[PDB]
Amino acid sequence: PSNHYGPIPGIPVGTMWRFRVQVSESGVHRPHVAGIHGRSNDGAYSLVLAGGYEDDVDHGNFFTYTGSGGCDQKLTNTNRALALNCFAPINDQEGAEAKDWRSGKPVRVVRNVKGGKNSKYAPAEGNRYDGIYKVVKYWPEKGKSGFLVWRYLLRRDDDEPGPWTKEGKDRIKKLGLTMQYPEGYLEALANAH
Ligand SMILES: O=C(CCCCCCC(=O)Nc1c[nH]c(=O)[nH]c1=O)NO
Repeated sequence: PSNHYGPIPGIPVGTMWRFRVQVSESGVHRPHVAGIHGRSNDGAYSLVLAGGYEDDVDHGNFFTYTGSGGCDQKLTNTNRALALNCFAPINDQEGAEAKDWRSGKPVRVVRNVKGGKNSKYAPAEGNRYDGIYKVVKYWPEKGKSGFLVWRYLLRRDDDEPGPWTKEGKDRIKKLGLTMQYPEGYLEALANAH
């Protein structure tokens, strides 16, 4: 259903879609605009990396991430959902750290092209599912705007190899994974002259 944790059965690491709407219908990331999917009384099930905040670093197996809202950010809505994934008691004043971070709730992570400029791992086209990550720690700090922002550190915890790795490339080749286009899209662009 909508609140399903973990990988979508039948959708392996390395699957690519050209548009966010295809990512929504696959179930990997259900919101078609919002960069994160979750519930404040539950966890976060998926998020997309598409640039956003320049202080975020993306290094493949680990990356930093900045929350949403709002003025100061609050540990509400999806900010709390992502925090609740961290294997630590929720703390909206100083953040928390999971000593046993692999026991936290999984997050499906897709990256989008517009994150390209401060991430060498963003795909050149469309969206790519990169596997399960886990919330290592989260903390509040003063952002570039001068207000408060909630930051997160996540790390990869997936049985399938990262798609950029040699072994992940072999799986993409062996599975036949290719850029998915909506039916008729390429045909409509070519007849438009
Ligand atoms: O870069 C990667 C992929 C390869 C890391 C896999 C094994 C290394 C590791 O297990 N080290 C750990 C250190 N400290 C912890 O607390 N827990 C750990 O599990 N990370 O996802």
